Amino acid sequence: RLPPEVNRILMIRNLPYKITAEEMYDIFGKYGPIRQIRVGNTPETRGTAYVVYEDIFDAKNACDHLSGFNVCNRYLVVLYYNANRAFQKMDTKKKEEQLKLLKEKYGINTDPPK
Amino acid sequence: EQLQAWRWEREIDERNRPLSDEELDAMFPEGYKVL
Repeated sequence: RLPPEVNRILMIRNLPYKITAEEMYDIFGKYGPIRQIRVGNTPETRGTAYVVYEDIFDAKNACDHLSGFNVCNRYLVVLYYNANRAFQKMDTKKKEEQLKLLKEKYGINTDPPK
Repeated sequence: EQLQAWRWEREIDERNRPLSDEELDAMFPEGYKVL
């Protein structure tokens, strides 16, 4: 059924800036119940978002259908979550703490998007 | 692959466990607001 990279959490890039909570839930919720959505709100993060699905199959389905899907006047980039990629802008050293914190406390994978 | 099939089955399942807000917070870098 599903490869090692597939995850419940999706990473979204190239979001329209003026997108409402409603619209997010509308777009992504179509594929199954949503655990939550975080939305980039600082200069370095505007336009990106993380949507968390309650079920990994829903996530897998949404990622298939939405990657490169046009909304407003832009093609969405959607990728599976990855702890390493998500913590890139962390200074090379302080990365390790969180990366290892996660792998230890919550057992979720730390490996780079290979 | 009776052992491969179980194992995959078991992998997909750990990746499908309920998640605490607390679990989730440690998942994300700064600069994001929860909708």
